[PDB]
Amino acid sequence: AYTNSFTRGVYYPDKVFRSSVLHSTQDLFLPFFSNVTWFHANPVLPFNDGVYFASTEKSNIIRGWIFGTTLDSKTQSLLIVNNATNVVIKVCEFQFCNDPFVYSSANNCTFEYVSKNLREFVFKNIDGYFKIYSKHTPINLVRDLPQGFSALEPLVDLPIGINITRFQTLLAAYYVGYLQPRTFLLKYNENGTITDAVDCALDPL
Amino acid sequence: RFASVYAWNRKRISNCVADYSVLYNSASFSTFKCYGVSPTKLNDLCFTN
Amino acid sequence: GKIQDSLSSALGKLQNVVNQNAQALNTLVKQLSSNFGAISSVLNDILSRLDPPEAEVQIDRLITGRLQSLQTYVTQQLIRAAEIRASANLAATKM
Amino acid sequence: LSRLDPPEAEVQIDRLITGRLQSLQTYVTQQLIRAAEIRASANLAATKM
Amino acid sequence: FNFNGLTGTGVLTESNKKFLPFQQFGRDIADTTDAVRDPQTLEILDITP
Ligand SMILES: *[C@@H]1O[C@H](CO)[C@@H](O[C@@H]2O[C@H](CO)[C@@H](O)[C@H](O)[C@H]2NC(C)=O)[C@H](O)[C@H]1NC(C)=O
Ligand SMILES: *[C@@H]1O[C@H](CO)[C@@H](O)[C@H](O)[C@H]1NC(C)=O
Ligand SMILES: *[C@@H]1O[C@H](CO)[C@@H](O)[C@H](O)[C@H]1NC(C)=O
Ligand SMILES: *[C@@H]1O[C@H](CO)[C@@H](O)[C@H](O)[C@H]1NC(C)=O
Ligand SMILES: *[C@@H]1O[C@H](CO)[C@@H](O)[C@H](O)[C@H]1NC(C)=O
Ligand SMILES: *[C@@H]1O[C@H](CO)[C@@H](O)[C@H](O)[C@H]1NC(C)=O
Repeated sequence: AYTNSFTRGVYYPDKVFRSSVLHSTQDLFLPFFSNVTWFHANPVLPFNDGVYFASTEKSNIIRGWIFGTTLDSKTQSLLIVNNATNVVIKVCEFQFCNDPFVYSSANNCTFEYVSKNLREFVFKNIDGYFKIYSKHTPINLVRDLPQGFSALEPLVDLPIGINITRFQTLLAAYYVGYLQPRTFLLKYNENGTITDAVDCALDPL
Repeated sequence: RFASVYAWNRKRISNCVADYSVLYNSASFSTFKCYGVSPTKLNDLCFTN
Repeated sequence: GKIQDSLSSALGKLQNVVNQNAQALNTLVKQLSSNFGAISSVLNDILSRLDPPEAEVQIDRLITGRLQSLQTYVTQQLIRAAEIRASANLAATKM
Repeated sequence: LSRLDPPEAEVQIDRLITGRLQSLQTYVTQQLIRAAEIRASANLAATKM
Repeated sequence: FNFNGLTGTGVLTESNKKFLPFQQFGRDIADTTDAVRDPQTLEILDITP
């Protein structure tokens, strides 16, 4: 299946506070009214330039992603997991099950870390930095993509250096958009939050 | 063990406190040439990356 | 009684002269963040990663640009004031 | 551009840019001064009509 | 003043602008720094000129 985003996948381009100021930016965004894949419950996808990723449930079936170029040994990859305990970021050379849902190798680790609902994420990878924005909104549905505006706040920053060309998902309904270089007009509140936006390449208006 | 020149290494520095005056006056380096900045003003700048 | 309704419910000629002046003053400040062909837009960045013989050449590129922009601002104000002057001269004759 | 390499050509292209931008500013400033003279004439015509 | 890289001059004053937990500093239109966050105590301060 395929579905239509309406106004989704807006993130704060960076720090620096700000108030009522229709500020104009050029960056990698998810264009308005886009063609987002639909998945039910999964396969190896591409990355190619960032990723939007929403998901819906009350239980927790979506238990992180896995990234990289080959998703195996002979080259390095990232692994982001969450058991019923808490998040586990990790960067080794792995041996991944072709249908993984545990691994089979954890060699040469170069980075470790340990510790209904709508959960959006924006993943991007620039200059050896793997940035992750996120937002958790409560739906009043169970598992369908709603409509509305909600800007995504930066979460993490990892100075890895890793190359990425592919990614997957991990399970115990989700969508995948892609990001392109667009120009947007963001409306800032007086507290400094983005309340509305304009995609400046959707038509003459 | 350093890496070869055709596939060179690239280490990225993170949040730290760097002291370049102990590098500029080590008297063991055969060549210390800075290009985008004078060397004596190295200790006072905050390089984003 | 109808003037009062039609206004209470038209002053575009007064709004336009306010808008033009603000649009010019904003363009003047927004030019303080262009390089004009230099390494940055900040003098505390050319005076921190360049020795004095090399920072002169980069400071002059900023000086030339900023002088150009200030003088453009001052010419367009003379031309806009000569037009406000004729309007006020007509208002004085109508009074 | 096809007889020099970038570092060398950017220097000449900036001189060309500076001259060509000065010419356009001269043109626009004189059109502004010449249009205010045409407006004072059309205002006299409206009063005569 | 110098706030971990931000070099400037002015009067510093206690703020009341809720810098979202992730905003390093403020910024007014026409792009001039007008608020900062103190790294040690993490409070927002306006920078009047
Ligand atoms: C940076 O260190 C200072 C102390 O060196 C921290 O100041 C403490 O702040 C707490 C408030 O939660 C006070 O209860 C302590 O008494 C303070 N300590 C001192 C010695 O004054 C400061 O909080 C640290 N920065 C951050 C961001 O936590
Ligand atoms: C998305 O693209 C596919 C490609 O064939 C197309 O079949 C589908 O109709 C498109 N969806 C929308 C909503 O345009
Ligand atoms: C959760 O998974 C991580 C992955 O290595 C593991 O370290 C941790 O021990 C797990 N939680 C528990 C309670 O074992
Ligand atoms: C990575 O692991 C392989 C196999 O364990 C090993 O041969 C290689 O030396 C490791 N990489 C480094 C940099 O040591
Ligand atoms: C990523 O892959 C490309 C393949 O074109 C390679 O040239 C590049 O060096 C790789 N990245 C790094 C950091 O080595
Ligand atoms: C946030 O914004 C709302 C409406 O814009 C305002 O009423 C409130 O005072 C602001 N600050 C808060 C909630 O701390």
